[PDB]
Amino acid sequence: SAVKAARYGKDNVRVYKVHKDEKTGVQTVYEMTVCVLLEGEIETSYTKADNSVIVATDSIKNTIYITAKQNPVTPPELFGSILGTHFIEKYNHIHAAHVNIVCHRWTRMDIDGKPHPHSFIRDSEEKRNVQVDVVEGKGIDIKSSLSGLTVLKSTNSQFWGFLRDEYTTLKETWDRILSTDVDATWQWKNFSGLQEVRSHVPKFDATWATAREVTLKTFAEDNSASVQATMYKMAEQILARQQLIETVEYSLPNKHYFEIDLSWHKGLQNTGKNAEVFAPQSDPNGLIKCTVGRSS
Amino acid sequence: SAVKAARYGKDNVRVYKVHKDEKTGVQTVYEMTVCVLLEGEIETSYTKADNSVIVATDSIKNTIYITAKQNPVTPPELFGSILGTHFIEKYNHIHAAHVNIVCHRWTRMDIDGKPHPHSFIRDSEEKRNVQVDVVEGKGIDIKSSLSGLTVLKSTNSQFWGFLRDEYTTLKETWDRILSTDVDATWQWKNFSGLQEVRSHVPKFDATWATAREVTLKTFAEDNSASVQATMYKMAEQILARQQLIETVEYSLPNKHYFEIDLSWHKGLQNTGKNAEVFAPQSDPNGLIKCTVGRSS
Amino acid sequence: SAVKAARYGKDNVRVYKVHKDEKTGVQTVYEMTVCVLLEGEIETSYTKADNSVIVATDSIKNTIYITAKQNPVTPPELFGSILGTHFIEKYNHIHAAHVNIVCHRWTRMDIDGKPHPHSFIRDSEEKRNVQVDVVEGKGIDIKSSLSGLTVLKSTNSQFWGFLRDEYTTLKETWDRILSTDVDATWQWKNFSGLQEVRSHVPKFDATWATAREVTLKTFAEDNSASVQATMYKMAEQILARQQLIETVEYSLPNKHYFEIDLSWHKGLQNTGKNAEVFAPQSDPNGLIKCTVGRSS
Amino acid sequence: SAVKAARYGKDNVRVYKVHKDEKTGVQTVYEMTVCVLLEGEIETSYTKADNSVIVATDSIKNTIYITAKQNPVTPPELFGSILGTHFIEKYNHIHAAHVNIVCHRWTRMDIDGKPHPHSFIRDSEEKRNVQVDVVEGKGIDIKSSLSGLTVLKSTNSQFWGFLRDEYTTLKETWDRILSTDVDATWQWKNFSGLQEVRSHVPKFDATWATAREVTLKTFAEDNSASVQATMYKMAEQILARQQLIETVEYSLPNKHYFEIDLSWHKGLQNTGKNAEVFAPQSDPNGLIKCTVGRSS
Ligand SMILES: O=c1[nH]c(=O)c2nn[nH]c2[nH]1
Ligand SMILES: O=c1[nH]c(=O)c2nn[nH]c2[nH]1
Ligand SMILES: O=c1[nH]c(=O)c2nn[nH]c2[nH]1
Ligand SMILES: O=c1[nH]c(=O)c2nn[nH]c2[nH]1
Ligand SMILES: [Kr]
Ligand SMILES: [Kr]
Ligand SMILES: [Kr]
Ligand SMILES: [Kr]
Ligand SMILES: [Kr]
Ligand SMILES: [Kr]
Ligand SMILES: [Kr]
Ligand SMILES: [Kr]
Ligand SMILES: [Kr]
Ligand SMILES: [Kr]
Ligand SMILES: [Kr]
Ligand SMILES: [Kr]
Ligand code: NA
Ligand code: NA
Ligand code: NA
Ligand code: NA
Repeated sequence: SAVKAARYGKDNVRVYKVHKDEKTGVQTVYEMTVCVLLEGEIETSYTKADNSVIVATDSIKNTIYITAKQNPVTPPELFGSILGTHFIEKYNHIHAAHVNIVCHRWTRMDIDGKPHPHSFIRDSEEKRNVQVDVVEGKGIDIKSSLSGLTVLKSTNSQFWGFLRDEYTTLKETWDRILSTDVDATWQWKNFSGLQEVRSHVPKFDATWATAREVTLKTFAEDNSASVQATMYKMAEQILARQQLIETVEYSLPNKHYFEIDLSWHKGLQNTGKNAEVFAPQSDPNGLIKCTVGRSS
Repeated sequence: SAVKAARYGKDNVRVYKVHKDEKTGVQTVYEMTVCVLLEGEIETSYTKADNSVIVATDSIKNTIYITAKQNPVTPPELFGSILGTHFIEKYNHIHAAHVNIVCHRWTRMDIDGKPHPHSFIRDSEEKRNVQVDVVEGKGIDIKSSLSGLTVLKSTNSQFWGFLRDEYTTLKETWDRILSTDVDATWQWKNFSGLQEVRSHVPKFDATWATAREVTLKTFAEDNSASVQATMYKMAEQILARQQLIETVEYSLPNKHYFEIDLSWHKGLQNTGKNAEVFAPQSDPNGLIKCTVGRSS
Repeated sequence: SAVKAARYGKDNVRVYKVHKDEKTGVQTVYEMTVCVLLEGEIETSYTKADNSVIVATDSIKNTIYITAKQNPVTPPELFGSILGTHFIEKYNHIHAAHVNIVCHRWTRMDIDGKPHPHSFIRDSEEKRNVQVDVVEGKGIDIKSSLSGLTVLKSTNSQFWGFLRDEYTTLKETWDRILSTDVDATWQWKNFSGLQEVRSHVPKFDATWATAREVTLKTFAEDNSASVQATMYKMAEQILARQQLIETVEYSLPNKHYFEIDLSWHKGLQNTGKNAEVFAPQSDPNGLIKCTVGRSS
Repeated sequence: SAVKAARYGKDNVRVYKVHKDEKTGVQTVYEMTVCVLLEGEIETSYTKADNSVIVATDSIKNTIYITAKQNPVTPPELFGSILGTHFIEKYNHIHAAHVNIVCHRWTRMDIDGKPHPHSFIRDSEEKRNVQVDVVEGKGIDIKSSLSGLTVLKSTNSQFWGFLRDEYTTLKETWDRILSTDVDATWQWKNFSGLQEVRSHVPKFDATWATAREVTLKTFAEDNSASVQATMYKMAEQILARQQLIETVEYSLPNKHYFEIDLSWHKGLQNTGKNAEVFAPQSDPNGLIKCTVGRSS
């Protein structure tokens, strides 16, 4: 036998950082969960009990905290790039660092219509994420995403004209509920290293904001033919707005809301145009995925 | 042996309802999870296999949907009261109905600064809940709550002057992080029946909004001596603002954010006044509870 | 305003303990999650910012670990009783201690048919729990439970003869699936204090084993008329077998498995006697509860 | 813009099947969760609102149930292969089917030492899984796995001789707790189609049983130098025992159990040889991964 692939490190490292403006009193907080996995000349830790090649996972955890102390933690694309670059530069035998960051929302509270200097609310479980792959001699591959953005529209969704055969029971509809949890990922052009990531820093927050705005406005305004057709419109608009993105990927559940026929009970009309009360379905769910890139 | 207590019914009944203004095109959505448990002369279903006394749980589920079709689902205090009253009135041998409702957030989207007529976002996992106990001959007992309201303040929290003995290691602090998930419950005066609940309908949404506003403003502005002292201030303000509330209860975790001593590493200063990077603790957590009522 | 009730402490305290027989090499592990909440003359921590009456939650956490070091952690009824008694005896102004323990399974591995001396498997998420209320001058109230015991039987469950009216759609059945997650609680006679709990120590493990055995054998062998009728049989048998139990409570979901009519597809027969493939329903679920005590 | 990748289908399809031996009365149950995602000439559903190329996700769900009615659901490698083959054969324009199956445990109950004919227990949340990729013209790629197998050993784990630099605080240890949740995957040789999968049917259950037995025995008996070194031993043994496996992958968290220094309290000794009480850590966790194949 031989090791064909290996990576190891620390997962689920919770990190908070505060910035304090001593002049204004305004404080700003950042909270994330971090995973760092390393690759390199480590096969003998697996095959020969050679721990000399292991940077302990506990040490990786200490390094995450030290890196957060000494560097900006925002945008997360930069933090990830700094952290991954640290490992491949510090350790000769470490050749790749895989950094995953989940950013948790801490939105400043408005109290009596004024932003509060040091109080925050978790206004949803929506996340901003990065996957940063720092590979010695191959640069830095960044995927940026938003996830857990839960939305519903009560009309202006349709689904008709699909294939009908002996496996088909679904009725065509010209007016349904559409609800999803948005997972949207944009894949950056390969960066040569940390300097090139630093040169694009303003683009990270701006592209996240664009992706979010395009997703919400497209969902709200598209008279949707299908999840497929609506998600493609979001992806093509994000690509048009950031030339430094190669691809946009959506992964969208179709969280079904079923009509309830109540006609058995006193002739109550609760279907088609009279549909008022629905049964949200926990499972199963449609799952629709696309990766969109630029045409030849 | 004998049955000392019994209740049975349907849990985890997901319900959506849409209101459509045909004149403006504006649609409004409501989504909840409902549990209805019945009590009454049902002991023989347990002791004698006598199913004649059972209103099937499936029938209870149908009744929830039919009730939502025929009645307002808001405020949830009213919906619960209607649903519970239905069971004790319809079935001679059913003497109590216990209705628990969790309301899920569907906040109207603003698109290009204008409220969208039929698109919604789940802006957090914060819930609005009710527990409605409809008891034949004893009226309607309502507890209203907000839950899952996750907040953090980065300063203006203290914890000193607590008991110190041979079990104590905790350092006194004059400046810490305070973060919690707010569970706040207000217990209404007993209502004689559904008519009295209907007579107070406007008070339900207003008291929820007051409870939420008092919680946020008190959390943000109190230079907190303890979770205990801050939560008591919230409870006393809500009681002062709604005479139809008998008690206010808070249940608050103290979600600890620990300082990280980095002085072992190149003399980095990250404690006390220099504390910037913290380790959020998933467990354990403080848990602080109060029920506040009006003084003799 | 005034404090009507208050309790505070530490929740989600994870504890592991190992016993090592130095003579045989056999090691035995115990793992739990502990919550301790205290009550007493603590209202001024809430009303006056008086932290002098607070035994810090951090100190409560230290005390749990110290208590586990100095005392047996099994049976959990004893551990809870020791821990709660410690707080009301040590602190004059603490008058009650509420101790909740969840015990996690670590079952010794059999390797090549021989019990391994120091290797363990989590053979399910079933828990053994206690709720121990130690109240100064009123003794020790213990509820013992098993929870998360997930079972299914594929026949020998029925449900017919229930009430049928204009809300009823459910078909009577003489052969269905029954599946549940068992939550069973036995309430002990009040104990005068820790000495009386110690005097009954062997009864705790034996009564848990009896409750589990009665639940499994009754579920497997009862040709069930209803969840109600089967759970009552379990409760009455446990009461008959331990005179030191006052009540037995079950809380049982009816985790529905729905037939799937496939007759629309090539006349496939998959209902009634031909039912082979079913759709397990995640929600809603029946919820059936009983408390059984001894007859007058 | 253009579609670079697309797949869509139904996720979280819960399926139960019962086998009834009419001669012995013995019933056997199977329960799974299924996801089927299709690929093919479907880009115009995304780009042109052309639903004619969509096999509705609802139809995919019906097909899963119909396939379970007409075919064995065990081993899951076979079921997945049948289901995926159905889609690429039935629909000319569908060129790949991605089938993921999670199998839930329903272990026959022993009542008074005899196997019960129709009663079952969920004896843990451990899963048996498959990922079956059926690709028109490229055959069937199967990954088989076990997951959620939670184990702990109380000694005979070590971790010393790792890299020590200015980021390192971890103490070397010659005797620690090791606990993990096992995720083990074996990748089969490519199969040409469904006939070749059928020709290997007995190997699927046998290889799962081998993987499980090797994992447990290796964990229990290895005096472990590291997670890395122990997992490699498991992988090399599974490869040696099934020539039809190309690779074995483990993904293992190191679920840390920390010593608790109690020496501040009455000089209690609870570290090193005297360590009895530990604090299980929920996060962070080490995460160790290997893919092992056969040497050149
Ligand atoms: O938007 C949709 N896409 C699909 O592919 C589909 N299948 N069923 N319903 C559906 N809705
Ligand atoms: O606000 C607090 N209350 C307490 O009771 C406590 N105990 N430790 N820390 C604490 N913080
Ligand atoms: O066992 C059952 N009890 C009930 O009360 C019930 N209601 N629907 N199905 C049921 N099954
Ligand atoms: O088994 C281990 N492997 C590692 O890579 C490691 N790092 N810290 N502790 C560890 N334990
Ligand atoms: Kr952070
Ligand atoms: Kr969408
Ligand atoms: Kr963008
Ligand atoms: Kr609703
Ligand atoms: Kr608070
Ligand atoms: Kr209020
Ligand atoms: Kr323990
Ligand atoms: Kr039961
Ligand atoms: Kr018992
Ligand atoms: Kr199945
Ligand atoms: Kr391991
Ligand atoms: Kr194997
Ligand atoms: Na390197
Ligand atoms: Na009645
Ligand atoms: Na006392
Ligand atoms: Na095809």
